[PDB]
Amino acid sequence: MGHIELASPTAHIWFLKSLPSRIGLLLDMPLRDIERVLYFESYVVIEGGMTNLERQQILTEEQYLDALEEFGDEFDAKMGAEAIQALLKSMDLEQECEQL
Amino acid sequence: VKSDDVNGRTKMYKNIVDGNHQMEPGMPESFNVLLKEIRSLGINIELED
Amino acid sequence: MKQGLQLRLSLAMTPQLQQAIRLLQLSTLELQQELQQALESNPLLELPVYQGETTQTLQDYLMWQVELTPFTDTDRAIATSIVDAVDDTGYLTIQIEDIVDSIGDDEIGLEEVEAVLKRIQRFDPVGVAAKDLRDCLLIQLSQFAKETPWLEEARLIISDHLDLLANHDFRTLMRVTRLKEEVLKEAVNLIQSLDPRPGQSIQTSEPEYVIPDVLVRKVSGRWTVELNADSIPRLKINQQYAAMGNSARNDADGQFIRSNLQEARWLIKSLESRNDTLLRVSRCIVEQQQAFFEQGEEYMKPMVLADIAQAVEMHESTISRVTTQKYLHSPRGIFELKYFFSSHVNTEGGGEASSTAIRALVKKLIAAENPAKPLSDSKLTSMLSEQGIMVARRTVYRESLSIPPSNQRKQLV
Amino acid sequence: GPEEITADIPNVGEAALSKLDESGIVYIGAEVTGGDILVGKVTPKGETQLTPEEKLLRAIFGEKASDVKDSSLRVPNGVSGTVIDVQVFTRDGVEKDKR
Amino acid sequence: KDLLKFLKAQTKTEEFDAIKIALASPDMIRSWSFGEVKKPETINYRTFKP
Amino acid sequence: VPLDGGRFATSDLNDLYRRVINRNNRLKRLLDLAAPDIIVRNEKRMLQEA
DNA sequence: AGACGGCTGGCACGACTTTTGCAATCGCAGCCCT
DNA sequence: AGGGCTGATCGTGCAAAAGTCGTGCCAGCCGTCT
Repeated sequence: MGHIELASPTAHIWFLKSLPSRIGLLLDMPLRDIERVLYFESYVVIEGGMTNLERQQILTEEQYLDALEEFGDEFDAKMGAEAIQALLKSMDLEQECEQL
Repeated sequence: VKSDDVNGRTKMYKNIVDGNHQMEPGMPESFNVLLKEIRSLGINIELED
Repeated sequence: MKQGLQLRLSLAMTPQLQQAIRLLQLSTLELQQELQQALESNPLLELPVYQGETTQTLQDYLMWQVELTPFTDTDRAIATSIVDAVDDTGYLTIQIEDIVDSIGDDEIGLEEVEAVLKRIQRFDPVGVAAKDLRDCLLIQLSQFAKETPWLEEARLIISDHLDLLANHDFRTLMRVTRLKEEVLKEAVNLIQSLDPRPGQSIQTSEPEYVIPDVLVRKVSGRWTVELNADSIPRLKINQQYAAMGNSARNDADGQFIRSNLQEARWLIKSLESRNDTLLRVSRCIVEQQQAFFEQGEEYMKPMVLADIAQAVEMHESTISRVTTQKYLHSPRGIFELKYFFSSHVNTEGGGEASSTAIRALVKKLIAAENPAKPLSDSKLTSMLSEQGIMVARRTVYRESLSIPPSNQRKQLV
Repeated sequence: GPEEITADIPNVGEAALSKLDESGIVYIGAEVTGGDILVGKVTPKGETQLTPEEKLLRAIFGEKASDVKDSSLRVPNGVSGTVIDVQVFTRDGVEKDKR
Repeated sequence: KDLLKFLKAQTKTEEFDAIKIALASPDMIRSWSFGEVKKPETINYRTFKP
Repeated sequence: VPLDGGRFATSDLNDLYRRVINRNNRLKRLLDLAAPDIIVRNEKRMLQEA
């Protein structure tokens, strides 16, 4: 089989489309919020607990820029599904599962 | 025999010519095809031993 | 008042327009397609027939034959190597020594390779792995029974008079082979009926591929060539595409997209130029024709491309390659717009133009050419003179029509 | 190259042509069994170069040079009969009309 | 190649028991596929080649 | 599976891959000679959809 | 039986073509070099 | 504090040299008739 690099990311359409969306819980994002993130509309705060916007929080572009001005690069907010890519790249089960 | 076997079809035809009466299972091509279809969609296809 | 070359006098496309018009000079279907792909910008520019029949084409037949034939691992490998490099006609492309070298085995020798090649030749069709020419003929003759008459002389002609018959040296064949006069002809015919290039018989299916770039149709007897309107490339500008380009809000990217729209409008001029030129000049060329082909190829003269360009009246005699790299299809078939141009072949008799008409006259002459030779330069030239073109032996084309000289065309009857 | 009904089938058995016409058609009232040729066109193929092997082949046998590939029609397998009647329609401007 | 084992090399099969079904990694995606595609061309009308 | 001899007339996912090949080209087009941050704004969404 | 014939084409010279081979000056003024 | 210089932008012809085609037509040769 061939391949493709796919610079514009493509999370598995099967992944999280199901009603028991595992990603929608690991990121804990709302289903409509997840739809906006895929639709590149959420602009959700990508990560970082230090910044005022929560590591997993829908961040307004104005709010994201304001938090960036406040704390350097601590404000990260992606509208596209790369937000979810981080939100799962950051969603941790390392001894967190025992706490849960 | 009555399925998609190609290399098994040739072996079986040769055996029937020779009167050997043996079929070689191997693995169906449709199996690897479905594996690819899995790899074609967003999931790797990997079979353990 | 009067005119003068010297006066206070108040242009020529440069760079951008050059590549633009080159898109017209290039073919639109593929030559322009590569550049269009190379663009990579201006985002504001937009039962089941399934059948999978696996034909063997006699290669799998040979494989089943060797597999069903009693053979050892080395014998099967040698047979497979022999079968691998086979030409379409049926003669082996490579030599037996090359087969032994590719085997890469010291035990593999010329004798084993020859035995394998004979066993393969001892399989359908006659002359398998011929390598040497006429091996199909020799195999068919050997397969032919000795009860057939003239078989001995046929084998003599095939084995060593192969050049004698190849030169059609029937007198020399009779003098050297000492075969009976006018009786060796039967042996030569028997040798001829031996399935030359029998392996080419297996190959009978080739895909059909013809691109009508201006499809004139005559099921109704006449129709607009349509310039293959659907196939004509046409980029689409979209308002939402402009919005998405604005989403590419980068100022450098914005300037790039603006200059890209500029060059794309230029290229639109190029494609419109190609299409309008090959539309108007083509309508002019088909004006000579009535109800599709009026008099076949005898409907045009040496075409002045400058004349058609001046007919376009803008790049008047400013020649190019837009109708070139474009072909108009008609009831007979596909013929180029370069073929819509023509050359002078008629020389006297009120003739100074058109090579197709003179060639068609020559073709009608070939319909009644000489039997001992293609219509002699006297015969063909006199036919052309009867046409009044007077192409002369200078056009007498015969060697160009894959016709050899006169005496070499004399052969046994 | 156009495929035309000329009954000129290279590398073919003679008995097949025994029922064909110069047009290539079969005369009305014939018998038919097996895969008997019905309408024999010859699709011309890509032209060859000087091609010394093919040059010698055209010098010895000639007239075919494998230029025409069999574009012929044949009777169906397992359907046999007797030809009742025929018809033909050619694109206007084509005046073969042999048989 | 000895032309006797390379031909024999093509035909082989494993028992392949305990067939598993699991997720994916991009490195494995690169390893499984032989190349990456970038152009929309499939087949041409000029000479009928890949 | 060509239909009339001339045109392959491929269908479905490969045909979809055709448009995806556009994106596959567009990704390469996004890779160089386009601003991926500015481009993927509307491009990446259609990319995920396709 | 050696010379005609007509084929042939090579040898040569004019006439239609025809791709290619040519991108700049404006516009202030500001920023950079002096 | 004074100079320079910069380039944002500036697209459907036609011609240059060169060839290539038209056209004939001269040298040789072998089929022939001598």
